[PDB]
Amino acid sequence: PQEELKLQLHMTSTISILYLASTHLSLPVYTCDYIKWICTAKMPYFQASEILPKSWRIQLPNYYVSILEGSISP
DNA sequence: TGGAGTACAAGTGTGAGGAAAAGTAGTTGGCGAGTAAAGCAGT
Repeated sequence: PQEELKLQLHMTSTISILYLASTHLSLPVYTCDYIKWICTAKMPYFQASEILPKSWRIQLPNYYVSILEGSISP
C-alpha cells in the first residue's frame, strides 16, 4: 500500500538481481566475478549517487542519496 | 525388548545497531572679516 510503503531497496539489491540474471542465462560469472568487478571500480556499484544522474540529483533527500552510492561493500 | 531423555539440530518469537548527507548550531569577524545705527538699560 502507498500508505507507509517503506520500500526495501539497497545497493545489495542491484547486485543480487544482477546475479540472478546470470544463472538463468547460465553464465560463469559469479559473486567472486562481481566483487572483483565492483571493488576494482569497473561496473558502477561504488559512488553511484554522485556522478550518475547529473540532473535528477538535487531534489532527492539526504538519507536517500546516502543509500544509492556505494557506501560500503557487502 | 522396549522405555526415562539429552543431546545437537533443527526451528520461530523479541527491537535495535550503524550509515550519512544536508541542514543547524555557538563561535569570531567585519561592516555600514566691516560701518553702521537706536534701544534701554545705566547713574
